[PDB]
Amino acid sequence: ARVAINGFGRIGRLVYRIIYERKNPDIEVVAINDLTDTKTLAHLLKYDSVHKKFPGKVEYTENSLIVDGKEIKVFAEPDPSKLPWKDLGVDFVIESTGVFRNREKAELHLQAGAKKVIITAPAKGEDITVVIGCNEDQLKPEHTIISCASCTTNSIAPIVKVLHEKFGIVSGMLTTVHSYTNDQRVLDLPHKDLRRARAAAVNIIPTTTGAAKAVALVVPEVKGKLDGMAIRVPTPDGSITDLTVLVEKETTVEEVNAVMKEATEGRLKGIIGYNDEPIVSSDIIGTTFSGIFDATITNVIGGKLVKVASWYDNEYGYSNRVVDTLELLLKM
Amino acid sequence: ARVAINGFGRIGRLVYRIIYERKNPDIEVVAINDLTDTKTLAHLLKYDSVHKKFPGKVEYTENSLIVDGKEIKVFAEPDPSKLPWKDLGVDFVIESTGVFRNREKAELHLQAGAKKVIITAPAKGEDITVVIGCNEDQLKPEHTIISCASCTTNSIAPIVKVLHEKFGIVSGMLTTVHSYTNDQRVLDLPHKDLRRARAAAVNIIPTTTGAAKAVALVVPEVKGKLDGMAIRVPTPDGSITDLTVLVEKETTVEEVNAVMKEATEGRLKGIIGYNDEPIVSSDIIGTTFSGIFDATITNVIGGKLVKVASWYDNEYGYSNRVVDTLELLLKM
Amino acid sequence: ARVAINGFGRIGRLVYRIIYERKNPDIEVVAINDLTDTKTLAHLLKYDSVHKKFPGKVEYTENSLIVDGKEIKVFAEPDPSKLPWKDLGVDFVIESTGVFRNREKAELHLQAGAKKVIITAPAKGEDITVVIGCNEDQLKPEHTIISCASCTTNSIAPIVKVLHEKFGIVSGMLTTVHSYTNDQRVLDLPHKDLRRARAAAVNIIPTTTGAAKAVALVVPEVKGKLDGMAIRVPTPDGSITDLTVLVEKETTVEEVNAVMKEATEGRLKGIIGYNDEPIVSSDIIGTTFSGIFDATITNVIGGKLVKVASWYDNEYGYSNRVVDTLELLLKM
Amino acid sequence: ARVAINGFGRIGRLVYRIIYERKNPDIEVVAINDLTDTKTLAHLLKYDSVHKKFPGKVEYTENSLIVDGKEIKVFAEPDPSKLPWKDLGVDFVIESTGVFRNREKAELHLQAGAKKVIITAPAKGEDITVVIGCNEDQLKPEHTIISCASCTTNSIAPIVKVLHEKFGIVSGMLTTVHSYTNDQRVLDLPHKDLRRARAAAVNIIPTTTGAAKAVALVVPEVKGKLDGMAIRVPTPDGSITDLTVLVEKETTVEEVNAVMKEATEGRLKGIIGYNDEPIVSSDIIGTTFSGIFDATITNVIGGKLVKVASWYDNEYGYSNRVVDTLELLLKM
Ligand SMILES: NC(=O)c1ccc[n+]([C@@H]2O[C@H](COP(=O)([O-])OP(=O)(O)OC[C@H]3O[C@@H](n4cnc5c(N)ncnc54)[C@H](O)[C@@H]3O)[C@@H](O)[C@H]2O)c1
Ligand SMILES: NC(=O)c1ccc[n+]([C@@H]2O[C@H](COP(=O)([O-])OP(=O)(O)OC[C@H]3O[C@@H](n4cnc5c(N)ncnc54)[C@H](O)[C@@H]3O)[C@@H](O)[C@H]2O)c1
Ligand SMILES: NC(=O)c1ccc[n+]([C@@H]2O[C@H](COP(=O)([O-])OP(=O)(O)OC[C@H]3O[C@@H](n4cnc5c(N)ncnc54)[C@H](O)[C@@H]3O)[C@@H](O)[C@H]2O)c1
Ligand SMILES: NC(=O)c1ccc[n+]([C@@H]2O[C@H](COP(=O)([O-])OP(=O)(O)OC[C@H]3O[C@@H](n4cnc5c(N)ncnc54)[C@H](O)[C@@H]3O)[C@@H](O)[C@H]2O)c1
Repeated sequence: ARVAINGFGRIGRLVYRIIYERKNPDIEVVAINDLTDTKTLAHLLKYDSVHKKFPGKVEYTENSLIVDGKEIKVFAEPDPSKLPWKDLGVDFVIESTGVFRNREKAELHLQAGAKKVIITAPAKGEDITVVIGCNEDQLKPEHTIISCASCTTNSIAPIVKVLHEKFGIVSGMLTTVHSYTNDQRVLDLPHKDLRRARAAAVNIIPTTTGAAKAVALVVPEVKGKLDGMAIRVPTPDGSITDLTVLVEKETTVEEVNAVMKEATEGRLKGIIGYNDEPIVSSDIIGTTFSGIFDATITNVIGGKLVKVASWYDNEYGYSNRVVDTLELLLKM
Repeated sequence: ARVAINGFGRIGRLVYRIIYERKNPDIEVVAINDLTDTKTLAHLLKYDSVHKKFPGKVEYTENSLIVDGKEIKVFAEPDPSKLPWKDLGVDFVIESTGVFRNREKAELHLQAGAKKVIITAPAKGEDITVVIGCNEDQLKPEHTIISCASCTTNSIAPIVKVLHEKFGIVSGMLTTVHSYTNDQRVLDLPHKDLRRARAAAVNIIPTTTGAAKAVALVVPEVKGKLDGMAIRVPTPDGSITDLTVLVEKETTVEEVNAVMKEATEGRLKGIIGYNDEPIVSSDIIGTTFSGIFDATITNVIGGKLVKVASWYDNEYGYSNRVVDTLELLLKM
Repeated sequence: ARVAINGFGRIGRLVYRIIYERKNPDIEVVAINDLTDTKTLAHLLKYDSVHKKFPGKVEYTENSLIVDGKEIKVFAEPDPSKLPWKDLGVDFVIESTGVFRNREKAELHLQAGAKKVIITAPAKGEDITVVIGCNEDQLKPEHTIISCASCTTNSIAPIVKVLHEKFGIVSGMLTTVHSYTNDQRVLDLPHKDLRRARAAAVNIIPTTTGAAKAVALVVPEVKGKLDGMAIRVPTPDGSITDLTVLVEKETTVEEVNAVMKEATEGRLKGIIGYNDEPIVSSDIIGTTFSGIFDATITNVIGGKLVKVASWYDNEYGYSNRVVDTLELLLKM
Repeated sequence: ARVAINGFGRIGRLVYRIIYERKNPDIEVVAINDLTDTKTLAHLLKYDSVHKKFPGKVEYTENSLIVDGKEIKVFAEPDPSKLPWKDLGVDFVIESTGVFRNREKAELHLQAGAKKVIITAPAKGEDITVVIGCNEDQLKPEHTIISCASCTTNSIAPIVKVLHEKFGIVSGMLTTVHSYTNDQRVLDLPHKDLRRARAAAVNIIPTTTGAAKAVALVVPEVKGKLDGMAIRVPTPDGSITDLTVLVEKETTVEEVNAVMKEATEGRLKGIIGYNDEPIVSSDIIGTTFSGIFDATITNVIGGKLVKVASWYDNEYGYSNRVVDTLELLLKM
């Protein structure tokens, strides 16, 4: 399968690295599109402020990138419809710019010639939002516009599902203490959200989270029961979802932790990790899990109010899931 | 009343500034004790990384500080019992070192000659823990060892009280996204708490909060119902308490916000502020409130699960309360 | 005189706050143009992450800001030629967008009807670059497109003049340890400068400084003898210029300091401050000086190689100079 | 040879991790002494905020660390004279506590039974200060109390030697933009140095550097010609030395670079690296070099005033040199 990445930013670049690291024979990234030159994309791929140096040899010509001797065409076409997908024989497009999340816009890749599109964020009018650990068995070959939801949703949806199935979720609220992203501002600058307009590394910033409504999409049984928010803090990568749910059946920290441990060893293996050590955010950077269930934080008040917490590398854990979904598509 | 400050650190210094700013005729700070020289204390009082320059003229001799022409004796006596309180005619001592929180240790000031001691943190074996907005009408002249609780407790106890009185609190959990303090570490260094041992400005650090058990002390009706934790983040000052409570009577965001607004205008006036603007942490630095109720964050799920959030300048808001308590003592 | 501010960003906003504080009757700010709406501009004017809350009352309508009952029209015109300067009766325009630095662009404001334009950055094709303390006396009424140079130039040029005057300059190099700005990035993102493309708050970033060339524009005598670079670091505001200069006359630390103190009490009074206390960056935020000579850093080796440093609030010290220049055009 | 590490801090821990990575058979680390317990030392060895997880398996008993099945005894003896070096058969001790820098203190390890002591900082009364790339050939078997100087000295001294060699040095000044360290403070707290007393992560802090004097210890020829200072900034690791030097011979940027590249491919191979890409601090974390010559910063004005810069991972580049010195004593 020939793959194309639209938007070689934080997610687009890490998705490429992961693909390069996996060495899957059936996945060939043939093109990369952004709004800049090959020199700049080469440099940004090579050096990373959070994730260290790219393992491979990176070179560039005026029109392409050369990674370990393989040439990848680079374009700077802000309009997806102008992209030579059809000509390049492009099968799947990873939509990671952040601006083409509506079905109408994403559809432009299919018009330009690609078969399926994966939007690396919550979407509007998509065929399906797939969160591995929740509903990847609903994906069908007829789905062309696919969404992988947000990082916070992947960090907690699989956990919400097991808690619901074991104790029954009545009401619930999550708060994600999240690192800043390129959607924020260095210093106070205009932005649609007046809080995200404020200096990123200087403030504790309450704002919104895609997880709020996305979880109900993958775990329908919980629709209308959960809500949430985000508090962006001065860390460049690494987050933690703090979930408080009112459950139906009585429990204990001991039991909640045991069911989770079971899950991470089984159905959730490699998706949700299990931790019982006093770790901090810098310790989870580079992990591939969608979330790491922190057993040292589990708490129950009155047998029914329970707090559970999930750590996650918002950039890396998520990109891994994007590549998994891409592999899912190789099976149809 | 002649007052003495033991521990001229972040809290000790701000308490002095506030006292200096209030210009209360009946409060004379006659001594300051620490573990350093007058030159260093003079400099630290004068320049502050978070709160700006001290308004007054500060000078120093080998044995004292001279603020606007008034001399304040300075000692470097690590043992409170050796302090010349009796001789100096010291009435009230502000215990702000952080190491004399047990009744036995605090009692040393009374042995050295002072009448009453105010511990600026949760205490052990104290006569009374007073949180203004919750139980300042329990303070009696027979109380010599007084505690003002922690900053997080003052940020939320007054709010917890009104919520309980209006809707009835069943179960509840709070999480405080808190700035780092001098109890943490610049870079990974030994500490009793393995998470607080980690680099302060580089990590999202879950840890403990004094508010967890201190709230039940001032609002007895809620004993055994609330629990909580802290997540220290890379900001030098400014915090927010995120409380999620299961309430008895059905409500709405509209109602919860209205009762709070009423309170801030009444009984809680000047203690708990009310906000409905999209502010961030840097905007609350320098406020005197114990907490600022953020109306833009209030949320209710299923008429009974409610989230309320309180902002606070953990250094300044709290020191103001310490001075208020000191004034309370002038009335007996 | 009627004034308009083009680009209500960090500088644009600070210039206005200063104009408002000075209460100069001969200055009426009648228009403000940016690229966003009034609600956003009102919120950004009211709250600041570094400089705290605006002293006045701020309201807004669909097309104007109302500060203390006075109305300022607000436009969102990215093309200066389409601005109604002629109709608004705009005499002077403060060009602080950062994108209209060459004469061809700056002129669009004149074409639109304004009389004089002050660019808050180095320019190309300007009639004069004026650095108060260096060449303000070269300002002629015929000057129509004026530049105030950059903040680093203003922090060190007046000092360079004096030093050259007293000991004669042979060669010199300056390095400014500079707070980050909005020209930088939150996380690794494309930028012309590949170093400024990197995560601003987590890297020590070598880059360029507009003072490398501009110093000679205002102190012609040192033309071809200086050069410099910048090192952007993780602070939101506050910078320091480290100048190492090879002088002609034999000196001593004492004489350089004495010569500078002399200057700051006379000719450079209110422009360059004098310091001899061990202060750090947070201590100089809010200062009106262009630079604060730090006597504690002065060093001379071989009686001829001298080091001097100048602290400065890159946003606020500079904006005061922008407003000073504006006041100069008032007497013409 | 049996080795003991006194002070398992940033350097102590890194020196050990390197020893462990090199797998040198002639080096057996048999003891580790600090001021805390095994559980804390084990946790701090395992997780690192800057350098990531330890590669091996770490366990602990009440009095020892067990790494990959090997046991290291752990002591908590603040007085080196009371350490059982004689009984443990300790040949060499790595003195990394930062408090036993003078000969009188360092000797307590010899009194306790060790043969040779390597201090990881500038010292007083040492037999020799050795900077590999400068004077390692002056190390004699008779040397018993050795110093590896400071990280800044190691980053620039080898370069100073070469430059002096090729163009002759007349005068020079260095300024290192340095990451903060554990000698600093989280928030304003007493310290000998009134500037280092300030909040480490929120200020640009001028302070001292051990390279101001030490460079001459290893390059005697430049004795009395250099001086320097430090500027501590809000980064956890990564530093850069900015050297402005007045040379004797007329040069050009090209020749200085060529001369340095030459050196790094030969004599300084593996000690000083060569760089010509636009890298930032985060890019040099994890490097083994003492300094990385940055060709993109080299500048010469007047054919004689030259600027050169050297990047370095102050913790890790230095520790590799500490272990290299240790390996040198092996051939004696
Ligand atoms: N950063 C995270 O933690 C994270 C995690 C999960 C999902 N996401 C989502 O993935 C998407 C990408 O976010 P990011 O953090 O990588 O952002 P980013 O801003 O670093 O990357 C956006 C990239 O796309 C490019 N781009 C923008 N418009 C373009 C256009 N019209 N055509 C082609 N290229 C264009 C930009 O130049 C940039 O390089 C967003 O929707 C985001 O919400 C981000
Ligand atoms: N910082 C906050 O947000 C905050 C808020 C509320 C309460 N508190 C509490 O107030 C107390 C002080 O904390 P802080 O943040 O001001 O800390 P700090 O570490 O800045 O201040 C402690 C000061 O006391 C001095 N000291 C320590 N031991 C001494 C001794 N034996 N005798 C005399 N002086 C000694 C230290 O030199 C230092 O100057 C702590 O219990 C803390 O928990 C802190
Ligand atoms: N920040 C400092 O320390 C500093 C100091 C001295 C000078 N300057 C200079 O001042 C200028 C502005 O700097 P800043 O730091 O305030 O930047 P900034 O990005 O905060 O502000 C730029 C503002 O102008 C607006 N703008 C951009 N394009 C526009 C257009 N076409 N029409 C109208 N408005 C538009 C943007 O929305 C933004 O609000 C730059 O030239 C900069 O080099 C900055
Ligand atoms: N951090 C760097 O970049 C760097 C680089 C080169 C050299 N150094 C030098 O290395 C030394 C250690 O520096 P660090 O940054 O690792 O500091 P640090 O504070 O992390 O480590 C010091 C360690 O030694 C322990 N210690 C203190 N007193 C002790 C005693 N009496 N007995 C036994 N152990 C004790 C402390 O518990 C701590 O773990 C200092 O001299 C420093 O100047 C630091």
